[PDB]
Formats: sequence, C-alpha cells, structure tokens
Amino acid sequence: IVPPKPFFFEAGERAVLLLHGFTGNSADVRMLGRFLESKGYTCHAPIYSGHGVPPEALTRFGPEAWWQDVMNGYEFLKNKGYEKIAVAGLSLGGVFSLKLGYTVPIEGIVTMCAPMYIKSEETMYEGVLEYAREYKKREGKSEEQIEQEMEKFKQTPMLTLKALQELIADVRDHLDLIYAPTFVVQARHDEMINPDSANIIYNEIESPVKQIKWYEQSGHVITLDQEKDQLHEDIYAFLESLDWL
Repeated sequence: IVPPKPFFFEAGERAVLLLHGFTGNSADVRMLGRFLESKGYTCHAPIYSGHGVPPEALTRFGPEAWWQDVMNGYEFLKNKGYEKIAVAGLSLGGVFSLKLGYTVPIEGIVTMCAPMYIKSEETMYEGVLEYAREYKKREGKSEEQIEQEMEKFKQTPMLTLKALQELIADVRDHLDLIYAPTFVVQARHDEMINPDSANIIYNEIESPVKQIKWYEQSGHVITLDQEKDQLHEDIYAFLESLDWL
C-alpha cells in the first residue's frame, strides 16, 4: 500500500485528466495513466478531498469540495501550458467527467461505469462502512481494534450522501449539453450501479461522435479488473481517433 498521492505523468502535448471514484483514489486510475503515458499522453490524476486518508475525514467532504478538486486538476494541466485536454473518469469520476464536458473545453470524454441512477443513502453508506472496514484492515489493525474504531465511525452522520444523489441527478439532467466526443465504458453486470446508466449517457448526450463498449467479465472498478488490458487499448484507440493538433 503506497501512500495515496496525486500523480502527473508528463509526456507529449496531448493531455488527459484522470478522475477516480467515490471512496477511491488515484491508484484506481494509475495503471491507465502509465499506459497512456507509454503512448505519449501526459496524464494527471488528483485525489479528492477526504480521499487517500483515514476514512473518518471522508464524512467532512462532499461533491462541492470534490468538484473544486476536479477543476483544480483541469487547471493544473491548463497552467502547465496544455491546451487540449481529454478527461477519463471512473464511476463518480465519470460523472465529473461529463460535467466538465459542458463546463470547460474538453477534447474527449471517457466515462467508466458512471452512475445515472441513484442509490438510497442507506445503501451508499453501507459501501462507506465497508470501505472503512477494509481500510482499517489494510492498516494492519487487529480485528478487535477494527470493530471498536468502526463503532465511533458510525457515531458521525454523513450529510454528503445526499449531495451525491443530487450531483448525479443534476448531471444526468444536463447530458443534452454534452457535445464533446464521448466513449461510454460499462461493466455489463456491474455490482455497484445499474449498468443501464451506460445507455442513459450514450442515448442522451448530443455528441456527434460517441461510442459505447460493454465489458462482459468485469466488475464496477473496471480499471482494476481482468479486462484492464483491453480497456487500456480501447481507450487509447478512442483518444487516437480525436483531432488534437
């Protein structure tokens, strides 16, 4: 477990912004970045506030702060002189990718298993606890110590869950503003979201250029699953299909 840090793989002129999922971090898009970098693409991956640190901090942040991190990520590349910027995000990152799509100039959009349907706050929170549990286990903490820490954790309500539902709904509601070439990626039997969200995106954006690929043997965190290699190739071919300079 290497300490979660933002990464910047500088290479050619073509830049790609990589956004991770809720509860995840830059490691979830690190292998994708390294691959693109090996193909001459400059990549940058920020870490959302409350992420890449002990679970407790997560409750103190929502989409508002994460959106600020996303925009700072875009700005991070713009300030570096990079003019053409494509964006690729995982799950929540895919929602922020689409939003960026109609907020600033984007060369291309890759959404990987982005939700367009909302889950109950109870469900979302279950995922949060399961995330904290696993993070505690990865800390080398004894089982007993884990169960104690997890008790104090539930002691702090998470207001963020509701803002997340709203973010999802708002973006879906603005899909018709997206014109940038879009590549929709979806795990056919995604265990965390309704895979149909892939159809929502593809069918509702206004992009004259768009494609959708279904991965039959993958789970939600598709970047870390067994079809990763093909996924890398498919994204590369899409980026290569864009104009750039």
